[PDB]
Amino acid sequence: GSHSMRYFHTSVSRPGRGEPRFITVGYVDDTLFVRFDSDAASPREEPRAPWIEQEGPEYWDRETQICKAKAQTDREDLRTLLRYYNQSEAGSHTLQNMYGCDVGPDGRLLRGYHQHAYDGKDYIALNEDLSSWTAADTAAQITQRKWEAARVAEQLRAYLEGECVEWLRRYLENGKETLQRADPPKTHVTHHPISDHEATLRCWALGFYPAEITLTWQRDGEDQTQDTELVETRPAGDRTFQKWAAVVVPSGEEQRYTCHVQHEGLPKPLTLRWEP
Amino acid sequence: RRKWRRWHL
Amino acid sequence: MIQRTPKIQVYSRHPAENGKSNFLNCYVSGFHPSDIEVDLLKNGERIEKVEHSDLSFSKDWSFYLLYYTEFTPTEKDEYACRVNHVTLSQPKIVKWDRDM
Repeated sequence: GSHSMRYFHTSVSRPGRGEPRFITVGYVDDTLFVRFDSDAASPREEPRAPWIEQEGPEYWDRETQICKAKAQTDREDLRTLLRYYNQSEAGSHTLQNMYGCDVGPDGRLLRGYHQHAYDGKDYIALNEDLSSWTAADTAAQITQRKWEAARVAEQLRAYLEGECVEWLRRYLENGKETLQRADPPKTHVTHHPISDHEATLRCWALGFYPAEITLTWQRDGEDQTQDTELVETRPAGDRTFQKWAAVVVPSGEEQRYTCHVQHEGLPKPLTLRWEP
Repeated sequence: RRKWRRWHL
Repeated sequence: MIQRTPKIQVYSRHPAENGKSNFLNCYVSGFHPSDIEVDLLKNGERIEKVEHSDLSFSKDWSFYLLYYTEFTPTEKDEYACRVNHVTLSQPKIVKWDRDM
């Protein structure tokens, strides 16, 4: 179907404890494939998936070069942001940046992304047009003016429409055995008596990939949205993910409840009941 | 593959 | 400056079967700032050499990390995850429940 590549970047200042820590990771869909940490003994872009390991020394050198330069730029940017917000040099601050691309089944750009946050809040973002900017406040407007002057959007558009898509397609082919394999969830319902009057029904989805999934409980065919406890999808640590949905049901009424499972790894959405 | 950043905030 | 308190889940990689080797996971998410301390505990004591993922973040910019270690669940042994973050007045302990 559709696929994504994302690069995430976080710099965190720590005055009195050296330079801001820089950590960046790259993903294709929900698969981590590269990482760089400025606190590593010998900081370099490192492989994190089998299919990227085949890339040659030139690849790893260029990626490492880019990471080191980004860490430097982030540190200058953090200093700039202190000025823009009239802030002290004493405090710790956070600068985040994500960029990347989505491709469709035809393999052409579906959407491009490039956005920044300072201290957990949206700062500036490249719009979906890949030509204009949304600035969150008067500080970010200064950045917008600079980036409009330097035609930054045009440079990002060229990358997002070109190399981003082209290299994403390369990775999808090289990692096809895993990146293009959907693992359906293993599913079951468990029963956990709470009292004489009520029991929890917990619907499980285990060992699935990619992370996207829908788990819903119905009572008499009515969606139990307000009454369902849904945990955040969580990593198992083996590439796969886990999730559960739970409802509290009156004892004896368990058969009025059905769990519904949707995942791209399944031909048809599943319907599950508790089986005593 | 990454984009080389050539701009500042 | 925003502050978001971590969501915490403690769970095993595989269904828990007493005496069989497994992985104990603590997934911390939805938090800001990124400075966080996470211990995995066996019967109250800190497990050594616990590994963790590289810092990443969600669409809303909040951070997530996975901390993990090999363990062998038994009937008696208690496992837990202990988390400290600037949003917490004291460290939060979440006990491992094989049913969650």
